[PDB]
Amino acid sequence: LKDAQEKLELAEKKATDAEADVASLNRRIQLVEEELDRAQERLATALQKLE
Amino acid sequence: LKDAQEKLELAEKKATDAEADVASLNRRIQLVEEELDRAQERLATALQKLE
Repeated sequence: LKDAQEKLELAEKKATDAEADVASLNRRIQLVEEELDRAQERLATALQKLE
Repeated sequence: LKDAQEKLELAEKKATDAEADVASLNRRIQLVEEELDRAQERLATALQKLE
């Protein structure tokens, strides 16, 4: 049980770290997605101006 | 020991799944950043042609 508890602590710390990484990376994903959406809207407007 | 090992198993599974999610989100970040860069380049070229 002692070794199992120590491994539990290590695993939960690592999982929490990876969950924070998930939160940060998903925030980056959404922000870059919004920037890409703005870029493609600008591209559509540019093609309209070309026409 | 049964409870301790069950907790170990659940924590390890959660940490492994979180690591996989982190890797997937990071590769998603790089993919979306590449797409964003291409969109920005297209925007610049289109604006120049428009002018």
